[PDB]
Amino acid sequence: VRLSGYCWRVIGYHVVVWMMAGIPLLLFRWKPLWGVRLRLRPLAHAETLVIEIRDQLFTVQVQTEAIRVLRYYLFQGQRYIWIETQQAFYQVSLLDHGRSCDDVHRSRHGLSLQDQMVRKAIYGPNVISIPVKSYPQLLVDEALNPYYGFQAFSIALWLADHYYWYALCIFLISSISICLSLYKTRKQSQTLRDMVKLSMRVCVCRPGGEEEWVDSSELVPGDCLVLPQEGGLMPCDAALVAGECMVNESSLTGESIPVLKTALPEGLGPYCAETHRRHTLFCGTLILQARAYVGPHVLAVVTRTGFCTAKGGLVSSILHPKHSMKFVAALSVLALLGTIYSIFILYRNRVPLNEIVIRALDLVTVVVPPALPAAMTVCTLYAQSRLRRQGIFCIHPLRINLGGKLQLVCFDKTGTLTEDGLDVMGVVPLKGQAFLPLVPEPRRLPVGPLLRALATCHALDPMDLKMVESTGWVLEVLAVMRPPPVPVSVLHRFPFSSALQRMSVVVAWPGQPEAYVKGSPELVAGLCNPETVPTDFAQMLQSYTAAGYRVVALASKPLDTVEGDLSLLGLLVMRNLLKPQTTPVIQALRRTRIRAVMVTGDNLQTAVTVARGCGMVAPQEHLIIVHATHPERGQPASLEFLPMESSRHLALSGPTFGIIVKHFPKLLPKVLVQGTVFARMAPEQKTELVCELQKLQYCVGMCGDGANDCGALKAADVGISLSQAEASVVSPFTSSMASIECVPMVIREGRCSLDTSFSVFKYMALYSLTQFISVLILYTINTNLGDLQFLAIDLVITTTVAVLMSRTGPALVLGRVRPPGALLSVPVLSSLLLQMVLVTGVQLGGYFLTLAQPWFVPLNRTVAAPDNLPNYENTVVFSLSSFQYLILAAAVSKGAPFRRPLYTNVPFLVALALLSSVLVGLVLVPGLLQGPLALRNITDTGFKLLLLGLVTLNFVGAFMLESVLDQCLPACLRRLRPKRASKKRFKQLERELAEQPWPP
Ligand SMILES: CCCCCCCC(=O)OC[C@H](COP(=O)(O)O[C@@H]1[C@H](O)[C@H](OP(=O)(O)O)[C@H](O)[C@H](OP(=O)(O)O)[C@H]1O)OC(=O)CCCCCCC
Ligand SMILES: CC(C)CCC[C@@H](C)[C@H]1CC[C@H]2[C@@H]3CC=C4C[C@@H](OC(=O)CCC(=O)O)CC[C@]4(C)[C@H]3CC[C@]12C
Ligand SMILES: CC(C)CCC[C@@H](C)[C@H]1CC[C@H]2[C@@H]3CC=C4C[C@@H](OC(=O)CCC(=O)O)CC[C@]4(C)[C@H]3CC[C@]12C
Ligand SMILES: CC(C)CCC[C@@H](C)[C@H]1CC[C@H]2[C@@H]3CC=C4C[C@@H](OC(=O)CCC(=O)O)CC[C@]4(C)[C@H]3CC[C@]12C
Ligand SMILES: CCCCCCCCCCCCO[C@@H]1O[C@H](CO)[C@@H](O[C@H]2O[C@H](CO)[C@@H](O)[C@H](O)[C@H]2O)[C@H](O)[C@H]1O
Ligand SMILES: CC(C)CCC[C@@H](C)[C@H]1CC[C@H]2[C@@H]3CC=C4C[C@@H](O)CC[C@]4(C)[C@H]3CC[C@]12C
Ligand SMILES: CC(C)CCC[C@@H](C)[C@H]1CC[C@H]2[C@@H]3CC=C4C[C@@H](O)CC[C@]4(C)[C@H]3CC[C@]12C
Ligand SMILES: CC(C)CCC[C@@H](C)[C@H]1CC[C@H]2[C@@H]3CC=C4C[C@@H](O)CC[C@]4(C)[C@H]3CC[C@]12C
Ligand SMILES: CC(C)CCC[C@@H](C)[C@H]1CC[C@H]2[C@@H]3CC=C4C[C@@H](O)CC[C@]4(C)[C@H]3CC[C@]12C
Ligand SMILES: *[C@@H]1O[C@H](CO)[C@@H](O)[C@H](O)[C@H]1NC(C)=O
Ligand SMILES: CCCCCCCCCCCCCC
Ligand SMILES: [NH3+]CCC[NH2+]CCCC[NH2+]CCC[NH3+]
Ligand SMILES: CCCCCCCCCCCC
Ligand SMILES: CCCCCCCCCC
Ligand SMILES: CCCCCCCCCC
Ligand SMILES: CCCCCCCCCC
Ligand SMILES: CCCCCCCCCC
Ligand SMILES: CCCCCCCCCC
Ligand SMILES: CCCCCCCCCC
Ligand SMILES: CCCCCCCCCC
Ligand SMILES: CCCCCCCCCC
Ligand code: BEF
Ligand SMILES: [Mg+2]
Repeated sequence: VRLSGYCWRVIGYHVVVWMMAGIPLLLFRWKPLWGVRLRLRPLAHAETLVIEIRDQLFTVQVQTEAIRVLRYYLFQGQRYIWIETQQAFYQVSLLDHGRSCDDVHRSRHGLSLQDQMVRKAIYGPNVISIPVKSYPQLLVDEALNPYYGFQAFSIALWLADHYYWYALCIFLISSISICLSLYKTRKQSQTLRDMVKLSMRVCVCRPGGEEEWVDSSELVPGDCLVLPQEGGLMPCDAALVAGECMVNESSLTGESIPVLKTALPEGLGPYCAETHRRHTLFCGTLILQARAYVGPHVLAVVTRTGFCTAKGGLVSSILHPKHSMKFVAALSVLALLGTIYSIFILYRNRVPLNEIVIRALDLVTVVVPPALPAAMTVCTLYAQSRLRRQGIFCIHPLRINLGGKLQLVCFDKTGTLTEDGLDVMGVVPLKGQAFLPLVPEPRRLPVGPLLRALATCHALDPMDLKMVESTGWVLEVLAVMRPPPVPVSVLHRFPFSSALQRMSVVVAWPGQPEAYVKGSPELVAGLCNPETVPTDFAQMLQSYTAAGYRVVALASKPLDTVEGDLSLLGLLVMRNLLKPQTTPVIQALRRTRIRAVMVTGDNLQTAVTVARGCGMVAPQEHLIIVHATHPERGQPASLEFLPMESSRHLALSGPTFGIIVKHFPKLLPKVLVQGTVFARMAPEQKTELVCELQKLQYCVGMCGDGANDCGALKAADVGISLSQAEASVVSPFTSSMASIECVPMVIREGRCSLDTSFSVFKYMALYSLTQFISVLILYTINTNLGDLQFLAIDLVITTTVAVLMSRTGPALVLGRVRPPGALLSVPVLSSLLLQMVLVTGVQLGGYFLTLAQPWFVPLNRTVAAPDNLPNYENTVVFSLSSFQYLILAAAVSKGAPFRRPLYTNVPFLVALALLSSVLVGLVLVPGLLQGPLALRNITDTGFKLLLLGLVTLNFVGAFMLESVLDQCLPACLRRLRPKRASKKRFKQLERELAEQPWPP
């Protein structure tokens, strides 16, 4: 957390940095401080560049501006300013901490223009600027990968060794990949910048009157907005100081229900907005309307701006957040050994120094394939095209591999698991003091008062629209309804009073005038006569509200004068229905041991009811709600466990999650291990939960749809967006169709990308290593393959097999078993080692067998490697190795259970057959392609048949070796060291809870 400030030397550093030619790696290595120490020229008060460790290192420039002196710097989107009173930097977001509500009210009048200028210079513009970088900036930042440097070095060596064609191919691949990467990264950054941009004309009063109009960018905390009478997005965070408003906070909570925000209660005591959330207007939330009732207009004082806002925090978290495939020790040591052996034998076989250097360096490129990442990404490109053919669109194909090893999925409730809106579940008529049975659809009912009220009473508001749609009375005196009977026209109406949640309408028909009142249950029931209102109004209503539903009371009277003498006609119940495809998908995931979690901004009751309905909680499984009371400061916070109607499941609330994180760090892992519902979660709390679960060694994905769950999608390993706007920006994946079915197929696709990649990896390793071995053999006798032979091994065979072995698709089903995750696993290493023992055996045996012939004559070693050809050793070794490459490519690839069977991809098998056909033609057919490829045309037929038999033996041996390894290695692994006790943190916690269940 500590920091320091570093006050000619740049010229020396630039020369030294450029002269070293490798110090950039050392600077980019563990020790970068020296690189900054020399350049920065190492007080806090007097500095021009600051460095801070987060205990980690980060460097920032101490920006400055003139107002009468200011020194400030940005970090993670948060501004800090230097203060001379304490001679130190302070975060601007805490400049006015714990303002009293009366102090806020004292700013009822706006902010003076001079004070506006100085305060803008302090806080800065109200915009959230995304620092989009230029193309060279992106190149130096996100394309400094050392593999690209190695590829460039290998290319340069190959042009220095006359191997032009493959070097050109690798250069084209790397350049195109780099260009596409930079382009898409820039496009993503630009789109994010567009998404967060906001522009409005906002009114601000002044103490000199004449309330001016300014841009959203000019607002600073302390002036007050005159909220528009109609509505619109909120430019920043603010506190209502005069009037009431109805807001649509779907951006924070994910629900579109109107929310009432009243004025701030004037008085002493600090204003925090954690407890005054009901009196604060947040940035981005849409204002449905603003009614003053006092004074000329609604006034709301600004409190936060820019990154300080909730949207600011979310975007800041978004901006500021296999792996074992890059093992280093074995390859480095092997390359070193092979190199020193090459120099030893080469100096034993006298050849020029430059040739020795070129050969020894080229052996390194033989060892490490420069085409490996392209081979890795071919299958991900296949998977991306496959997904895009069925809706899901991806931006980072290499991310698809993470889908294979996914084991935990979080789901938003509204819009994702349930419809993005409420729907009529049914109406509950009551004749006397007893409710009649719930009616599924209100259309089939008599023409009594209840149906008339169901058809007429409305403000015509998605809710009334759904009501009118369900009742079916088509519109055609403020209206005339047609029953699909009698025509009921609306004779008079009244506005829906925001304070008293009533809406009354008086109607009449050709057949007395009658009033119908729609409102909240308890208040309207209180308006009604207790004679008709039943005894059990509290329980018939708690049965629905506790079950996540929202009830509305209908009252009536045959005609304040209107909503007086009333009798209840029924109750209309609304419900957020599960989408038709969520239960099958959820149960499909559950039967494969992929844990599903709900992370909602809704209340807990709706969350738990939906969780039970969709199958996340089986009917026989327990469920417990953990509640954490806030610390009173006399006694600490303490947890209380509440069971419900009755694998254990825990339903955690929103504030209680933060309480457990802050005051119970030790028990948080236990709760996270077996927690399934997280309700009333803030947009940052979703990201926090995702981060903690990832800290528990999980591979978490999320399928959010709304704006609130955008940071979580960015933080998740595999994020999926069901909305084509406001959330596709951050999500790696986006599905045009909006339901949970996108989740499983992606997982299936991911497994292919995680499985095929493994096979591809193995082949590449083998391709390199066997080639290395062959080179060594020839290097042992002052000979080399040949340029055309090298191209015919590197260009055609590798590219053909690598691309054609990636065509295979998934197996149409989700098994309970994940594919292997770590490339350095025992099975991978054992398979590679055994295959190479076989390959080395065949090559050395062939070499030692071809020497015992009457017709063999050794090459003369007085001549260089390429001028020794055509040559017996070269042709024999090339003939064996060329078949070996195809054998390895065929044996390495797999089929079920993660991919389709290996015999489906007819193109791959046909390619193998054709390549083997041309190779056997080269071995047998004399002098047809042996001009280009310097082969010596073995004349003895028996030896050629023996070579064919030997390579056939290698073929069958390799396939049988792979089969027996796959079908008998798990048994050996289990029988050795049976105390497995898997090292993953969540598995360890699961076992610990299994022995001793934490909730007693
Ligand atoms: C020289 C370098 C060699 C590297 C060796 C590789 C490392 C090594 O040993 O794996 C541990 C193995 C098993 O390791 P291995 O099976 O290869 O992989 C492990 C488990 O499979 C674990 O399984 P779960 O219970 O399902 O988690 C989990 O999946 C992790 O793999 P993941 O990437 O798929 O998540 C690993 O923790 O444990 C023994 O089976 C005893 C025999 C070990 C013999 C040790 C001799 C060295
Ligand atoms: C693996 C090895 C061979 C690395 C090869 C890297 C190349 C792919 C780099 C080297 C120089 C780069 C170019 C350097 C400069 C520009 C100028 C740039 O145009 C501008 O000058 C404006 C850029 C801006 O304002 O952001 C467009 C990209 C381009 C062609 C770059 C594209 C990518 C190039 C060709
Ligand atoms: C000459 C050297 C440098 C080798 C270059 C090999 C390329 C010619 C390969 C590499 C990536 C391949 C592509 C990888 C993925 C696909 C997706 C694939 O899409 C599907 O067939 C599935 C979608 C569907 O059918 O639903 C079509 C072929 C294509 C474009 C491949 C065509 C051939 C490409 C361009
Ligand atoms: C000097 C001599 C060695 C000439 C070598 C010419 C190469 C540039 C040719 C030979 C074989 C060709 C490959 C043969 C087959 C394919 C399969 C082809 O497959 C697909 O297009 C996708 C198939 C699918 O998606 O189902 C992609 C190009 C590729 C790798 C070809 C790219 C160009 C290659 C490497
Ligand atoms: C041996 C056979 C050789 C096969 C040759 C033919 C295949 C050539 C494919 C080259 C890869 C092109 O594909 C491009 O690769 C780069 C990195 O590799 C990916 O880049 C990836 O990482 C970068 C960051 O490093 C991310 O910003 C980007 O989102 C992500 O996808 C591009 O998203 C992918 O589109
Ligand atoms: C044994 C002797 C003769 C070999 C000497 C060759 C050296 C210089 C080669 C081998 C591998 C090469 C490096 C591989 C990785 C990196 C990191 C990259 O970000 C910059 C280039 C750089 C630094 C390469 C260039 C130089 C390099 C270090
Ligand atoms: C001169 C000496 C080093 C012999 C030559 C061996 C070189 C080529 C070896 C030694 C260590 C190796 C590097 C070790 C680490 C990584 C990280 C990985 O994510 C990309 C490949 C990369 C960058 C390797 C490429 C090959 C490498 C540079
Ligand atoms: C002719 C010799 C030098 C070989 C050059 C091959 C060229 C044509 C190769 C090199 C890299 C290749 C591209 C690499 C990746 C992609 C992205 C994929 O989503 C569609 C195909 C596409 C766009 C490829 C088209 C063909 C391509 C441009
Ligand atoms: C061209 C001449 C030499 C024939 C060579 C064909 C070889 C390379 C290929 C073509 C068809 C392939 C087989 C196709 C079907 C199956 C069943 C399945 O479990 C995968 C392996 C297996 C058993 C394959 C093994 C390798 C195979 C035999
Ligand atoms: C190998 O070297 C020479 C030329 O370098 C070549 O002509 C001849 O075949 C071989 N030398 C002998 C003595 O056979
Ligand atoms: C199976 C791979 C066969 C490779 C064929 C090589 C053909 C080279 C063309 C001829 C170039 C040299 C003629 C002077
Ligand atoms: N797989 C990368 C190895 C490439 N080896 C190519 C060696 C080319 C030899 N050229 C010798 C030039 C003789 N005039
Ligand atoms: C683009 C792939 C290379 C094809 C052209 C080169 C053919 C080999 C020429 C060998 C000359 C000795
Ligand atoms: C951290 C990535 C770079 C590691 C390179 C290892 C040293 C190579 C020889 C200098
Ligand atoms: C010839 C190099 C360009 C190949 C096409 C690049 C990507 C096209 C995306 C539609
Ligand atoms: C320099 C060749 C550029 C090819 C990629 C341009 C983008 C294609 C549309 C995504
Ligand atoms: C070299 C031309 C042949 C490439 C294969 C064509 C596609 C067949 C599988 C659909
Ligand atoms: C040359 C390798 C490709 C051959 C493909 C044959 C067509 C298969 C689809 C029926
Ligand atoms: C001794 C004559 C050669 C014997 C060859 C036996 C192997 C035939 C399988 C191709
Ligand atoms: C896939 C390796 C194929 C080896 C073929 C063996 C020769 C058979 C024809 C005599
Ligand atoms: C289940 C299919 C098993 C395939 C193994 C490979 C057989 C090779 C015969 C030579
Ligand atoms: F719409 Be979710 F419940 F945040
Ligand atoms: Mg939602």
